[PDB]
Amino acid sequence: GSHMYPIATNLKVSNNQLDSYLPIRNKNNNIDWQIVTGLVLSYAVKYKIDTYSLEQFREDCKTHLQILIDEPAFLSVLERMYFSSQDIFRVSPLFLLFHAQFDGEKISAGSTADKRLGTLFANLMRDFSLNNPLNFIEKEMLNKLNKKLIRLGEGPFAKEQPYLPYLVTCFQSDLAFLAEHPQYLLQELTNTLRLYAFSWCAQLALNLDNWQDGEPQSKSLFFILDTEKASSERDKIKLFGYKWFARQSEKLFPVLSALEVLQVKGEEKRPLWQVYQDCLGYSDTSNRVLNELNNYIQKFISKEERDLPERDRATNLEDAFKQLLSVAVEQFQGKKTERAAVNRKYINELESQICTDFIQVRGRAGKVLVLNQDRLLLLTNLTVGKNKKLRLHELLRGFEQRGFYLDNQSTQMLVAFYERMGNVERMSDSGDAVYVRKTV
Ligand code: NA
Repeated sequence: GSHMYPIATNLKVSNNQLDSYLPIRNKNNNIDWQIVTGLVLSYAVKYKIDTYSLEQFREDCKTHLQILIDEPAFLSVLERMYFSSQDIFRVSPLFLLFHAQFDGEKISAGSTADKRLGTLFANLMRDFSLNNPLNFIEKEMLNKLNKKLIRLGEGPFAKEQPYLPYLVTCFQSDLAFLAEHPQYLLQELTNTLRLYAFSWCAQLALNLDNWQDGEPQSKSLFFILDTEKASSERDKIKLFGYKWFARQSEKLFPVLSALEVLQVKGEEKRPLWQVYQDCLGYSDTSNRVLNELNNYIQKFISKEERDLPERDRATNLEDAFKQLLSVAVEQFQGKKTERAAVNRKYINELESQICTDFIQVRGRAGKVLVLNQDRLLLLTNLTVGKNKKLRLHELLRGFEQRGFYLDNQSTQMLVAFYERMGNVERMSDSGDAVYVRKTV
């Protein structure tokens, strides 16, 4: 197939590190979600604002308008019309750019976690653009704003080939839908990002082991509505819920840091399933790749290095990768070790900063994955989207595409929730299907 050598030309047995894909590290995960939101919009429209506050824009806008008019009554009214900043934001979500202040090419106030999340979403937005999301006063305000907007250029984020292409499609549809509804964009863009950040990390964890199968698809992760007791014995929740997520989450840092070893310098990063595929299609008569991996693995498990059980070299590429991923995990076994502590911090950070209110306690049943009512409404609106109406099964398939699965019982409770919310065709007529519409 190819003749591009598929992995790093020099494979160092080094300290575990990742520079890609996961948006959290073992510490320093203080996230400014409004900055992240500003960064996302900036990358969507290819503009930024440089060291210039919304406070100052507001003042400059008043001033700008009284240069054009200067009627004492008029000033007093615009003062009142735009005293509340929500009324500036409502004119255009371009105003969210003020949250992501740049200083030259640098993100002025972001933590490095903000930049990491910015990077996740920029790689869900490859080859994606928003057309800028109006009465006569508002148009003058956007005219003043356009004078402040600086072109983004390539921007500050790293390029990473999409690990989960199915979330890309969904994310881009959802951003496009929000852009058509600017008032709803303001209410929900940020929550949409928290939702995607979680689902992306969960779906990643659940697809790590599927590196043999090429391009991944949505994996069954089951959530209850936060309103449910979860007292009866539900198989899907037990087998494919929190405990499945938690088991697979334990491999994020191990597997992704190993993948980091293979990544070719001076090239866009790519996911493990792409790297494997590239290794299979590379025609090397001399088995260069297989030999390099075996050398690395054998050096990895050596006593001077990680000190792991001896094993015969891999005779093929499939078995070489499995070996790489075993040892990648094996080094974190034994609760006592220092590396097992690092992996634990990864889990706690993930659960604290990314999984907020996706997890709850349910008595003796321990932790449980939940969808709270806000997220449920957000999903409903995103999924119905540009449609007037979806059949219930159509809706659930949308939810599933985005990483959210529901058993039959949760689906009953969902429909009941929609009756109260008044966005379902259910008991009030006799129809061919259950139809769900947007609440917005
Ligand atoms: Na009915």
